[PDB]
Amino acid sequence: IYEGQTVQESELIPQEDDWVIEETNFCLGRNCYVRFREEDDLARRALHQMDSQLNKMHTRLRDGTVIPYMSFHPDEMVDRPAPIHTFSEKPLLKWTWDETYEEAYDD
Amino acid sequence: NLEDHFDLAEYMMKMHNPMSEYLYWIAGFVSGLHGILPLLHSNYYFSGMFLPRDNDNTQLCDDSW
Amino acid sequence: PPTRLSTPLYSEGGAFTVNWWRNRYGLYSRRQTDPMLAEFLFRQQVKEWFYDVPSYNYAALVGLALGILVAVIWRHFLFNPDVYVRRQELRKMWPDRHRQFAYAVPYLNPQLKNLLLPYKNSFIDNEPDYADYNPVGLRPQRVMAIRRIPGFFWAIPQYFFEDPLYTSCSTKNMQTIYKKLGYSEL
Amino acid sequence: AYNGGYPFHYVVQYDDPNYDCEADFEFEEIPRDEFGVPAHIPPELSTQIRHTYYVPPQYYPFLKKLGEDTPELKPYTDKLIMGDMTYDDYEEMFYKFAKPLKIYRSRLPLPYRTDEEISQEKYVNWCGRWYSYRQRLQGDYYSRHYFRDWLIGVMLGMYLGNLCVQQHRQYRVDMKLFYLEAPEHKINWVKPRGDL
Amino acid sequence: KSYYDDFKDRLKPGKYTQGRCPQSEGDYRQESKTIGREHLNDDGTRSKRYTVKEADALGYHYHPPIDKKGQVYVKGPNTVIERGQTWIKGYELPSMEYTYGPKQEDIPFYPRVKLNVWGNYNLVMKVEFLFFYLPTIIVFGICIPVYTINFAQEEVIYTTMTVKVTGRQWYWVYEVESPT
Amino acid sequence: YRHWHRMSEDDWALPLDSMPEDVKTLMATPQTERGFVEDYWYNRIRGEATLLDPEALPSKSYIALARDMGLQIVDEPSSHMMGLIELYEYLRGASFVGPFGTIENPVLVPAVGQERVVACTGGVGDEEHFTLWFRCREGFMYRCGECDQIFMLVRLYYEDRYWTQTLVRDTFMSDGDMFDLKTLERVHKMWNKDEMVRWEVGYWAQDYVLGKGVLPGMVEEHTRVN
Amino acid sequence: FYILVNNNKRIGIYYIKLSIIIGILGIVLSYIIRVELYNSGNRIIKYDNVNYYNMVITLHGLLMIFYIIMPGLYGGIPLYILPILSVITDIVLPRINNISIIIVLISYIVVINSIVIEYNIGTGWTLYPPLSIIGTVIVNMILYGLIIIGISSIISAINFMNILIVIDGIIYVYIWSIIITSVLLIISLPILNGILLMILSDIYFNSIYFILNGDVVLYQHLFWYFGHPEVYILILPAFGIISIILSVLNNKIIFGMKSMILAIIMISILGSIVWAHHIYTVGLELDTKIYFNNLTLIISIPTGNKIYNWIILYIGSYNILYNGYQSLIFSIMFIIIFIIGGITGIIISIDIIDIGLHDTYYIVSHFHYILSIGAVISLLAGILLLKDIIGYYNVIIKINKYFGLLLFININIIFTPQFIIGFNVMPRRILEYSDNIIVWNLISSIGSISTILILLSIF
Ligand SMILES: CCCCCCCCCCCCCCCCCC(=O)OC[C@H](COP(=O)([O-])OCC(O)COP(=O)([O-])OC[C@@H](COC(=O)CCCCCCCCCCCCCCCCC)OC(=O)CCCCCCCCCCCCCCCCC)OC(=O)CCCCCCCCCCCCCCCCC
Ligand SMILES: CCCCCCCCCCCCCCCCCC(=O)OC[C@H](COP(=O)([O-])OCC(O)COP(=O)([O-])OC[C@@H](COC(=O)CCCCCCCCCCCCCCCCC)OC(=O)CCCCCCCCCCCCCCCCC)OC(=O)CCCCCCCCCCCCCCCCC
Ligand SMILES: CCCCCCCCCCCCCCCCCC(=O)OC[C@H](COP(=O)([O-])OCC(O)COP(=O)([O-])OC[C@@H](COC(=O)CCCCCCCCCCCCCCCCC)OC(=O)CCCCCCCCCCCCCCCCC)OC(=O)CCCCCCCCCCCCCCCCC
Ligand code: HEA
Ligand code: HEA
Ligand SMILES: CCCCCCCC/C=C/CCCCCCCC(=O)OC[C@H](COP(=O)(O)OCCN)OC(=O)CCCCCCC/C=C/CCCCCCCC
Ligand SMILES: CCCCCCCC/C=C\CCCCCCCC(=O)OC[C@H](COP(=O)(O)OCCN)OC(=O)CCCCCCC/C=C/CCCCCCCC
Ligand SMILES: CCCCCCCC/C=C\CCCCCCCC(=O)OC[C@H](COP(=O)(O)OCCN)OC(=O)CCCCCCC/C=C/CCCCCCCC
Ligand SMILES: CCCCCCCC/C=C\CCCCCCCC(=O)O[C@H](COC(=O)CCCCCCC/C=C/CCCCCCCC)COP(=O)(O)OCCN
Ligand SMILES: [O-][O-]
Ligand SMILES: [Cu+2]
Ligand SMILES: [K+]
Ligand SMILES: [Zn+2]
Repeated sequence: IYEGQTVQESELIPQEDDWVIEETNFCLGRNCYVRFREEDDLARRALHQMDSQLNKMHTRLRDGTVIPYMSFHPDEMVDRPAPIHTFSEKPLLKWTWDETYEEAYDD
Repeated sequence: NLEDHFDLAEYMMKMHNPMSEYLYWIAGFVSGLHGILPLLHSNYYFSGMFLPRDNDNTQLCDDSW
Repeated sequence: PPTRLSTPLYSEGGAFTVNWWRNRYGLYSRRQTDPMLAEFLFRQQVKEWFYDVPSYNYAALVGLALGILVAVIWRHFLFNPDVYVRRQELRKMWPDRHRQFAYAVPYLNPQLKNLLLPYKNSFIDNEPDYADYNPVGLRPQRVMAIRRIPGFFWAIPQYFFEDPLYTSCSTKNMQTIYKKLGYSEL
Repeated sequence: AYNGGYPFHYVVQYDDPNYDCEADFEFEEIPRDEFGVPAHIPPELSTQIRHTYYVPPQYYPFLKKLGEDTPELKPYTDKLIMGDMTYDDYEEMFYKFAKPLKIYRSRLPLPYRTDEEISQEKYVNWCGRWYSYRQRLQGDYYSRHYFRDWLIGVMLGMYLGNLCVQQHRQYRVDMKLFYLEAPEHKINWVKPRGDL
Repeated sequence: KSYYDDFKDRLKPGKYTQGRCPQSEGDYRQESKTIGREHLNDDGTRSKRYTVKEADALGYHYHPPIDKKGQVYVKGPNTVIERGQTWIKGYELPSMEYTYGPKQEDIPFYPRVKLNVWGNYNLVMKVEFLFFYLPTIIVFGICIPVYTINFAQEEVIYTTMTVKVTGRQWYWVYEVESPT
Repeated sequence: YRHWHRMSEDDWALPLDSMPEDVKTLMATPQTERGFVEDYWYNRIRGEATLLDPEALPSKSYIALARDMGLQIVDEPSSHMMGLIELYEYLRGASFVGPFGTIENPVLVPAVGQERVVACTGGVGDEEHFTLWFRCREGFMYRCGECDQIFMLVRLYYEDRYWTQTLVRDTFMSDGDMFDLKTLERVHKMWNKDEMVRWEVGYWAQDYVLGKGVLPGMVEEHTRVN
Repeated sequence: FYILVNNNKRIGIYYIKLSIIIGILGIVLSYIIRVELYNSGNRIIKYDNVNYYNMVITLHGLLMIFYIIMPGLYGGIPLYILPILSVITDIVLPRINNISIIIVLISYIVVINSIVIEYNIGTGWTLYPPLSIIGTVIVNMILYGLIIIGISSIISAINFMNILIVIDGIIYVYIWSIIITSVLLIISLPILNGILLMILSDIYFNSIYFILNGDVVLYQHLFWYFGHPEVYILILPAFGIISIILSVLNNKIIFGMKSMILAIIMISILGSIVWAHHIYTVGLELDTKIYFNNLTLIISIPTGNKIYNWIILYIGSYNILYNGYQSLIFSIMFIIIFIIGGITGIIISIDIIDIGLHDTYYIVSHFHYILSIGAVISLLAGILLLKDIIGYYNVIIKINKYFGLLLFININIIFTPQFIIGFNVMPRRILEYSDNIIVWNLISSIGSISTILILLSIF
């Protein structure tokens, strides 16, 4: 069964005595029904909807990396509402292994 | 085109003509009538009344109404 | 479960083994396009399914259910008098089907029926032995059990000699009561 | 080892220049293979025959130059010069000198991150490890707490179930006394009504 | 505070029911004559000509997008060169106030936390075992009673009287042996 | 690749009937202005003209020889672009498995657009977790919230176009000295004489240069019934 | 276009839309029943028109199963998200997907037209002969609908099975539920078609299979051989939805994924060999009854494992997250309701207990708790979870605690009394009844009228 990543004792040693877990808010903000503008026509309302996607949002950490919106299933990865053609580029399921080949490295 | 990105773009962008919704509700209403209208028609055909009076097939008191 | 493709997987000989499974797993697969990738996907499936402890519980259940299913099907054909496969008896009128009638009585007296019928008194409160006696002789005479059925029968005492009213409700006592009145023979 | 040994594409030759396998409906021409083997010589015989490529001798100086500049290529070029290169030898030469494309990570543009952020990488990794440490410990803690709590439901279910056991227990006692003592039980009482 | 008051101005109450004037006052069914809007109706919805009567998927207005070199227009990233490195600045979505309306302030705090997972493999395996076999034990407890009661139904009895019952539409017929 | 179908006949060579009839202009067109069919015949006519001249091959440098055959000399820029193209093509119908991604070596996620959906499955063995899908957009160093694996999007983009084999050739290959039609004629007479045509592309090419239907048998070759 | 569209997501919407429309007729038929059963004596159906009531129950059962719940759970949600849950773009067989929804509509039009034009008589949704083969042409029309519906079901099953070939990701638990349901259809539908043809042969071709010397019980075996897999085909997609909702809304990985998958597989295998618990009262052999009774109880073992795995998904979830969302409430309500329906199923699995409870309203309540509450609520829960993806609006259902509470209270009022009535006893498929069962029937009737009013509040 999965019980999280394994941690070694040395990995828990801080480089400063004042380090504490970062208090970054992972609440993306306050939302409601997407509110369109009467002036926007069909094309521009589509742009408005595409700019309100929660799955395009993320939280930036203190080192510049971002933790994105993540889901257990790919149903939450398409634009909401679902467009006619969703996965133009095949989603990549990344597996990890310890195998390696010499061609990838250079000395 | 941007207009074609979303399926049923007019409805999803909240510009659709309301008549589409009315037809959907009307279609549902007509479907419901297929249970009520033949009931009335069949009752009249075999009894001559659209609907019975409650307990009219049983013995009733003199003052029953 | 090894994590390096260099370490081999132990396999036994036979028709259901790691080697046997590897040979057939990727027959219809479009994803196992080379040895490295094929082995990785093979071990991924084996790890996920065969190293899952709770999965073995379902393996036991399917075996038991199928075993019963095959036995009942086979028993009907072999022993049930009403089931015909040969045609000799079906080409004769009913009174002449002597060979088929040979199945009737033995098929009427399976072991489990004899064992469990005496335990009717765990359900019936009055006259649990009303049908025990039958002079014809097609079946054995029944004798009521002396203990309750194991399990969920906490309503009645563990043994019937602990029940003060058990003997009074027997078919014999009721027959005595009604005979004394001339009410009925049974 | 694919398609039963039949290649998807292969060359066919005809002796008559004006021959068309689709227009003509004659029955004398015999097609040849890429090496020129007539069709009425079966492949199990023709494949045994050794066919080698013959280049015009004017190409020998060029083939010599290729071998000298690339010594690993010399043995194949020598076979070609000496008329000892079969199709299989050519294939071995072809695939021996095929190399894979190289991707250089140093040429990939990176997502923008300020210098101050780049100095906080160790801190963020440190926080991540503590989250995993806290996560793993909590799993043991929660598993003990909730699975233990399930026992309360078992005990609660047993008690409530036992209430119905007692009711059933009393019910069986009552039934045993109905035919023996209960005045509600009556005999020589019900008389046939008769047909209306 | 009331967050609705922040974007009250954007929401002007409507005039017509369902957003359209009567067709007599304005014919929203006709295609728009505005240049570059030939595929839209006056009210902005897609015209039937564009989507149905002359749909491109049916062979109307054939116009292959790809060019001779097998290329299509692609918009590049926002590249920046600094500190001896080429960087790409990602596109950040606009503030949720612009798209949704509420002002993004006083947001409740929700911290980062890794997945809630059950631990103690040894304990968990026993729980999974119980989930399977506790129901199995209950089934076994029922099995023996089931066999017994089934045998009671089919027990051979020394009956002395026969009543034949025939069901007919819609009444019951009873045949009994008349005493001699 | 495994997800490609059988090679077509055209995948090996093109029929001579597809040769452009204005050969004189074809051999003078810059590479950036040649279409797929025009580029194919430019390389085949020029490539076979040099290969069918044995006496000149030994004195010709590999750079010149590669240019005549239309082969692109590999360099780190071109190699990088081609490598990422093949990786993108391979991943169309193949699994995505590789080493664990870190800040120093982020997982590379090739894409043509600005976004591509990716899943993180953690590390190996016990470190593997349930799939966590996210939208990988350009310009952000993505960090899995569970295992802290680092992902990055690589875009196959160049000057309002996406990387392709032809795009790489045009950007880096440089047209050499203009092809001389005298070489075509000289090689043509070498291998084509007295009704024997062992250099047929040149025979057709030379006929087009002379107009059309000038050389023996070419009128009959170009006359068709349907 | 609107009818020519092949997009699977559009077709998924059409399945949901069509099920709601047909649902109204099913609800009307259901409402006619409870109004009549308010008290003894005729209320809205004449005594001389009792045949109409038999048609109402026959259509209520048929429409709700084949035209409402099955398209909603097996056609609607799966066609929308299944290709998304897989990494593929669209459904494998686009043109087949289009014709399947059109076929469902045409069969519906045939059925309702038969109500209007043919004489109205009924034989139950199970169409037991000889009653089914001595009826009028309305029975012929209903058979055509079922056969036509069978075509759509099988081709849709073929469509989903092809996902195994093209799936570019992991086979999630939900995908397994749809795949195994397709397998059940493939193995059970051809048997159904064969026996239905025999019914037509007797009705229309002077066949004599269902007259003396021809065993009428033959039909019951073949029908229920498909009948019980059908109920498991209805519920298995509901199980898949619950697994997704609970995991997603609690941010917890699905526990015992393989155990869940194997439980679904086990249920299908067991569900295909237990059909004869519908035939206990016909007089089967002693050993036959013992076998089916024993194997029927075994179905609880895999079904129980799924229940417990669901419970641990909800346990321990973060308190800060709001738990009043309608989708979450419905998913939790399903566990509570399904347990009630399943436990009563185990009670009526014991054949001697079933002798008293066959053809009684106890059986009605049994399958209503599972289907009318559980399956509907699962379908509602799934649609609510996908509200943003689907994009529908103009309803107040996402956060509506009144609707959830009122629905739960009132549906329980309808069907809890029907358990009690079963022991009283009241037979099924009955219009009149003895005066001493009025109280319980009256309470359920009040429940039915109340539920219909609640539906009007969502708009
Ligand atoms: C179970 C219930 C409870 C459920 C609760 C839970 C629900 C949860 C939520 C579920 C949500 C699921 C997902 C939803 C996704 C929605 C996507 C969407 O909107 O897609 C866009 C889609 C289309 O939008 P669009 O893209 O703009 O389309 C443009 C058109 O294509 C092009 O535009 P156009 O204008 O050109 O259109 C052409 C138009 C042309 O229009 C016109 O010309 C109209 C003219 C006016 C006609 C009006 C009707 C007249 C009737 C007269 C009756 C007289 C009776 C007299 C009686 C006399 C008695 C004495 O029509 C036609 O030409 C053909 C019409 C054919 C269809 C209608 C048929 C009607 C019934 C016919 C019955 C015949 C019976 C004969 C029987 C005979 C037997 C022998 O929307 C719709 O179609 C409407 C959908 C509305 C519902 C949306 C969902 C909302 C949430 C649910 C609400 C609750 C519903 C409850 C059920 C209903 C109860 C009644
Ligand atoms: C004395 C007699 C001795 C006889 C000896 C006979 C020996 C025979 C040797 C047979 C060896 C088989 C070798 C092939 C293995 C399968 C490989 C495979 O399918 O490759 C994928 C291959 C696609 O290639 P791919 O790209 O590699 O796929 C990637 C995955 O999609 C991506 O997925 P992923 O990577 O996330 O996961 C990988 C894997 C994940 O799944 C697995 O790895 C599953 C592994 C277990 C499979 C079962 C093995 C047997 C277990 C023992 C059972 C013993 C019973 C004993 C009873 C005895 C009673 C007397 O995915 C699949 O396997 C997908 C296909 C699953 C199809 C399941 C269909 C339902 C069948 C029931 C399920 C099995 C239940 C077993 C019992 C459970 C209770 C204990 O699938 C296809 O080509 C799909 C074709 C679909 C055709 C459908 C229509 C067929 C006609 C239907 C007729 C009616 C059927 C009725 C069925 C009733 C069921 C209850
Ligand atoms: C060797 C011998 C040779 C012999 C030769 C003999 C030859 C004989 C020929 C025999 C074949 C004849 C038929 C050929 C068909 C050709 C098809 C074709 O190529 O069409 C191209 C053609 C393209 O059209 P177009 O010329 O480009 O113009 C289209 C428009 O411009 C705009 O394009 P569009 O496609 O968007 O517009 C179409 C659509 C656009 O309009 C809309 O969609 C309106 C907006 C939606 C409103 C909401 C509707 C409700 C929600 C439904 C959700 C599920 C939808 C499922 C998918 C659609 C299914 C139809 O409106 C309609 O067509 C009507 C839509 C009806 C929807 C029905 C939904 C369920 C209704 C439930 C009723 C409940 C009450 C029960 C009682 C009544 C029962 C009938 O197809 C069509 O668009 C029209 C199809 C019309 C034929 C439909 C026939 C249906 C028959 C039903 C059975 C009736 C029998 C019983 C009667 C009972 C009466 C009471
Ligand atoms: C979705 C629909 C659905 C579902 C899931 C079920 C599921 C089950 N059904 Fe049901 N059934 C119907 C729909 C359904 N049924 C219908 C429509 C009829 C009537 C048809 C007609 O006559 O017209 C019917 C009829 C019916 C009958 C009577 C048939 C007759 O004689 O008329 C029986 C008898 O045993 C039965 C049993 C079961 C059982 C044992 C399950 C099992 O799957 C239930 C298992 C679930 C549980 C037991 C609860 C969960 C488990 C636990 C909480 C822990 C373990 C529990 C124990 C070990 C007890 N069903
Ligand atoms: C899916 C199947 C289904 C559903 C939902 C229902 C729903 C209801 N049913 Fe039932 N019913 C059956 C299937 C169903 N039924 C079957 C198969 C029989 C046996 C037939 C026979 O006797 O031969 C039967 C029999 C039956 C009888 C016995 C008839 C008789 O023997 O005389 C009665 C009596 O009251 C009854 C009542 C009800 C009521 C009051 C509701 C509902 O009102 C309960 C509450 C529900 C609502 C208020 C509507 C909620 C909305 C929907 C259900 C649609 C949702 C649609 C989408 C989400 C797309 N049903
Ligand atoms: C003798 C005593 C008689 C007593 C009779 C009592 C009758 C009581 C009736 C109670 C039930 C009332 C049900 C009301 C249903 C309302 C349905 C509804 O809201 O429909 C919505 C739906 C969609 O609208 P919106 O969603 O707002 O779309 C705009 C964009 N959003 O609206 C429509 O489609 C409007 C039209 C729908 C059809 C309604 C009319 C149908 C015909 C009814 C005929 C009645 C005849 C009665 C004869 C009586 C003779 C004595
Ligand atoms: C269905 C009838 C078809 C007739 C076909 C005729 C051709 C015969 C050869 C092919 C069919 C195989 C049967 C051959 C039987 C040969 C011996 C024989 O005559 O047996 C008769 C005997 C009974 O005949 P009677 O004496 O009249 O009845 C006595 C009381 N019951 O028949 C049998 O017992 C055998 C019939 C069944 C054979 C098939 C196997 C039975 C078990 C099936 C189990 C199915 C579940 C799954 C199994 C999984 C296995 C991995
Ligand atoms: C006594 C009569 C009993 C009832 C008889 C009903 C008819 C027989 C049963 C239904 C026949 C159809 C079965 C399904 C066929 C296989 C379907 C399938 O998946 O095939 C796929 C393939 C198409 O794939 P694409 O969608 O184009 O994919 C494109 C991307 N690659 O299917 C086809 O080509 C199907 C072509 C024929 C249509 C079949 C489906 C529609 C239903 C036909 C019903 C015919 C009724 C005839 C009744 C006659 C009664 C005497
Ligand atoms: C090339 C491919 C060929 C495939 C062919 C497949 C053939 C089988 C297809 C399914 C149909 C099964 C046959 C129908 C069996 C009905 C038997 C029946 O009803 O008999 C019962 C008695 O039957 C039983 O005892 C019940 C046994 C259950 C039989 C089930 C057989 C089919 C099971 C299919 C399940 C799905 C496949 C599972 C595969 C393995 C899973 C691990 C009636 O008994 P009584 O009326 O009392 O009469 C007795 C004497 N007067
Ligand atoms: O059917 O249960
Ligand atoms: Cu059943
Ligand atoms: K009544
Ligand atoms: Zn991860």
